[PDB]
Amino acid sequence: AMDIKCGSQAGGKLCPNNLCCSQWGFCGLGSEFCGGGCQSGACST
Repeated sequence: AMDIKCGSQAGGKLCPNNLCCSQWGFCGLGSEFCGGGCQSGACST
């Protein structure tokens, strides 16, 4: 599956597209990526 990483896991790199960097460092959207612990991208906080 798609498994590109970013954030704390990548040592402070962003997603290539505007995706939410999850808790686990992977890019995506919705409550599973942006919903709490969102490191970079389309995050609320």
